[PDB]
Amino acid sequence: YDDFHTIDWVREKCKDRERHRRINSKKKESAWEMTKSLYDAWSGWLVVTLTGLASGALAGLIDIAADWMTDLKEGICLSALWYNHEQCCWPQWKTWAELIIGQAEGPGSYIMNYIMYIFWALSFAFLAVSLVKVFAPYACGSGIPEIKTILSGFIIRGYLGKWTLMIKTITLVLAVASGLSLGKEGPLVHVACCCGNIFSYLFPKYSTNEAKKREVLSAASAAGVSVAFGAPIGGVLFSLEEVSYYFPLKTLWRSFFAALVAAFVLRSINPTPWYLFELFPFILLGVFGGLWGAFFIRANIAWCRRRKSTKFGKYPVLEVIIVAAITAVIAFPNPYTRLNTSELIKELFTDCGYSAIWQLCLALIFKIIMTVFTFGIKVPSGLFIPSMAIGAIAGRIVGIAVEQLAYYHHDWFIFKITPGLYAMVGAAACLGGVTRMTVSLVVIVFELTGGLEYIVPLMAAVMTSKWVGDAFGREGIYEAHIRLNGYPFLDATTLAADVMRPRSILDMSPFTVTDHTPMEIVVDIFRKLGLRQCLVTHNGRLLGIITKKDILRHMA
Amino acid sequence: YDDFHTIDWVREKCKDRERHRRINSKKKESAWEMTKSLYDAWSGWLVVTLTGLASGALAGLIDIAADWMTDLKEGICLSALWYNHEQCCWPQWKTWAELIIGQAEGPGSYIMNYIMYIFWALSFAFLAVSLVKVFAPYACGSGIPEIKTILSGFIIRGYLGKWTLMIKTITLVLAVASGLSLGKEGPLVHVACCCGNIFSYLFPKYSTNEAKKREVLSAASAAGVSVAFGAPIGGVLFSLEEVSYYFPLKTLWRSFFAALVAAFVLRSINPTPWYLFELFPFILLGVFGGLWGAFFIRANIAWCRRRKSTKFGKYPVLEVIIVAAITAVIAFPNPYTRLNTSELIKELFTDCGYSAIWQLCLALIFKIIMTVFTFGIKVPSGLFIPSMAIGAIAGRIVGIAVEQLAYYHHDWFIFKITPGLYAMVGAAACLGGVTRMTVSLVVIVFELTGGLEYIVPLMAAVMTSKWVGDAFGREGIYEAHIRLNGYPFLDATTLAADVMRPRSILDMSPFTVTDHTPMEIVVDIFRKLGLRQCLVTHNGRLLGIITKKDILRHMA
Ligand SMILES: [Cl-]
Ligand SMILES: [Cl-]
Ligand SMILES: [Cl-]
Ligand SMILES: [Cl-]
Ligand SMILES: [Cl-]
Ligand SMILES: [Cl-]
Repeated sequence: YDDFHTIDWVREKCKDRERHRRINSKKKESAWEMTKSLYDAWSGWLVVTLTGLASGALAGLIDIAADWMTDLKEGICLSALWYNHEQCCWPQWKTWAELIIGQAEGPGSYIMNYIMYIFWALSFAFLAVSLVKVFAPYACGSGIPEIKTILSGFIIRGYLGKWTLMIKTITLVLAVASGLSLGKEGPLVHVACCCGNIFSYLFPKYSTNEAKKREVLSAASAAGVSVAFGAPIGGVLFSLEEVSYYFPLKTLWRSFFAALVAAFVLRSINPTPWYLFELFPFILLGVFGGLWGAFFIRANIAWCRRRKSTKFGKYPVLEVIIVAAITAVIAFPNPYTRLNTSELIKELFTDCGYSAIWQLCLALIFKIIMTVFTFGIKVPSGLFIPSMAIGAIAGRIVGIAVEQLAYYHHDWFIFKITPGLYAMVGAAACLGGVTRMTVSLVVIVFELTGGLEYIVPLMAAVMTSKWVGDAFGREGIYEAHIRLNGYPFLDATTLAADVMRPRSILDMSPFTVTDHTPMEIVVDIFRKLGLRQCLVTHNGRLLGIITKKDILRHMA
Repeated sequence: YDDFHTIDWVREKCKDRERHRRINSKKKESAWEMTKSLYDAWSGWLVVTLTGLASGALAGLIDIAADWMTDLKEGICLSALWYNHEQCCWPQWKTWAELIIGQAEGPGSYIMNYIMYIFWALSFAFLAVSLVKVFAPYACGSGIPEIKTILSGFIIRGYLGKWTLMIKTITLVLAVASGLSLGKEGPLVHVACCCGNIFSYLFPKYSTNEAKKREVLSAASAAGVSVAFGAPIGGVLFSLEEVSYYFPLKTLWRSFFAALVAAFVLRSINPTPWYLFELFPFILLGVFGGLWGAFFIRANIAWCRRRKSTKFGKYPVLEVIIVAAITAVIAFPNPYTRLNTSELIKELFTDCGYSAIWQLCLALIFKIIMTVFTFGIKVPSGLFIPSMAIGAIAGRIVGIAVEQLAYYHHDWFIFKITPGLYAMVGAAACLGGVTRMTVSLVVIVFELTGGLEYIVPLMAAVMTSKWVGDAFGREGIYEAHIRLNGYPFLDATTLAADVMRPRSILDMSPFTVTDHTPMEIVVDIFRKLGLRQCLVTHNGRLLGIITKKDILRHMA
């Protein structure tokens, strides 16, 4: 296959079985051959394990460097120059103003801090876009859409290579620390799959074949979601639901091992009940979640579809610099948009132990705008953590509203409340209303805290979010960005006449369909079997051909 | 399709989609039609839920009645005639000897108790076999093999009906209380699937089609395993791994809801760390588990294959009576085989707070013999709980051996121990060495207690058990009993020439395969697409045919 060509799944199976026959022919001869056979099976298993280990280590390293640089934005701890703001306190911390001006508070100190924050955001974003564009342009974007296309038989050559992995890790640290409204969670699905591909080359079962490396990539997507959220079961379900549609009963256990290994290695790397009357707020958040998703999926796509039909497409670096400058300028004054979005999530998910509503509302509006304008620019811009932050801010605003309403009106028969729970519900609602996921997401949240008492709220909000978000288009953000890039991804009354062109190497087993066959049956054949091209005959006459491209063109 | 014919999966899909088209044609017209569409989707969901509820209620009711009758074997509590031995103590309890003879201990009292125990075992077993043979012969056996064949497109008409369900429930209570070395766990997979089928008839989406009820049966098998072990995730995995091989991403969430609902309703119905040096014992149990399975699968099958080639086949009732008489005669004297096997498991899994080894060894030998001779006779004989009891007795024997060895030799550098953990490990090893399951089983055990500290022992023992049991034949007990009954179950170098016969209703879309096609490709096409018969052409000539029967004969 040449680049950007979908794979003939049947031939992948045939060559796999031919290698099985070759190996098994000599397997029984000598003890070394049985050792080699066990070695091949355990080689599949070490591919899963190495993917898990590397994904965990890279997720941990990205987390550490992202935190350090995000805090470097606004100060430096003179004691040790390798601790962040919340690490050398564990006077010691001196922001840039007193480092230069010498004083703590005052108009001059504030202006100096503001300028330094803007400059550091600009410099980090500029480095991110520079490195990605110059060294590995395949490192931009969340990277899950093309992974779903790759697992669906597509070839993008350098999309999961060494250079894409290196530049995505570096520029994902830099883009997280630049303050852009993006994440390092989906990008970690892409980085986990980059590890999966890079390790598949080690062993001959997967380096030679394309079906087997698609299995390994399923496992790697599971591991990536695990490290992204720290939810091994959640990562397995995320691979199951969104990133793949081929699970031959094995690339579930292998996904689970990858996810568990990655979560454990991530952990190593570190140098109150709700009342029934709250479901109405919880469901409310769900609806908001849905709307968000819907809005986003339209708006963002429009923007991306506009970036390909105007000057922007030729100006990536200027775009990233401008977005980073606007983000930094409008983010600093507000003490909630200044914080790392992950730090804002940790702050908004926790319980306390009018200004808050105003500042949270401003944070919400700013994040909603800047994620629409951010997701897509040429930096490793994930989409889990800013969707969670938008949802969490909305949830906490609703929780504070409930607190005030109950306190001022507790005489109501309804009440006769932990805002952290509202933040969790809103985050799950807004994360499932975009990506259009139902259960994997709820499971990720359940393992994100472990409490079983929040399954009803989370399930209710996530389901409502998906139901409301589907009313504006069934396809999610990661599939609506395939239908935009026009990849040949076959989504999982007409005949074969309507979709047939024309209007030692001889493949001796071409699967044929009669012209009178329903089209839906041919689509089903391609989906279940993954055929690349099927002849269409009339009474056994070499009459026409159908290819995935033809089916897709009919779909479009 | 007539009885005992496998289904053409493609036509099932086609009729399903035709019903979708018909419904959607009128769906948008009036609000009632949209309500009907939502009603159809939620009808699939209420089928899952009703299956879960009925399975939970029947599992609870079977548990209650089985316990009461098992204790009725050996006494009666005069205060209330609806409590068991361990329920009216919660002088009150008078065994048959003091009820009739009037005295408690003495040769006469013991003989009277022994005779009463034997007589009650005989009467319960005789009722079990009588009812099954006279009213519903489809109620015998574990019932999972034919369920795996049914989910694989087979028709057995009355195998999942009202009469099979009623008689399996009644005779499963009676066969559990008769002391036969059998269970009510696998039988509960069959009873859950009987509920699934009986409820599929309620709604028109599933009553009309065969693919859709196969999905419902997947969900029902999940619910049945849930009630059997009280492990909803374990039940979902058991359906995933053993009872089905079609999971279109939906009959996972539906399986999970069925399993959760059934476990919860079952709950409603109720009127120490291990040291590293123990893995060597744990793995040892695993090996034993494996061997057991292997032995059993051969031995039992031989017996079953002998029951079909001798007088036995014409004498079911005499066989059940004789087996029950021998079981009762040899079980009473020993205080461990006298107890309900579930009670023996609850006792062998718990910690204390030379006679024991001898009596546990006698229990083990007796159970190993009587389950080989029992599984198969015409009573609802499950195979989970006696395999677990054999494994638990072996595990506890090993745990006691470890206790004695360490106590008498603690000076050994190895030690410088909870037998309940050994019982758990042995039960899991012996249950996975028979059924050849790896992860579903470990997950069931993990949820059977909830402790995470026992995942390494259980995983090690179960994996070793499967590896050792596969060395004597890959097929498990529930598939080796399909290859005995010869059902057309397509298990998930030659051409189509080698396996082709001869050596408004016109189906207009027959899927041809060229004579030069590899056989493996045709088998794969049948498996992934579930075709019933495929033409085979030479240069588009109506040359020969292949049917599932032909492929199966080829393997046979
Ligand atoms: Cl992307
Ligand atoms: Cl993210
Ligand atoms: Cl993402
Ligand atoms: Cl059976
Ligand atoms: Cl059982
Ligand atoms: Cl069973």
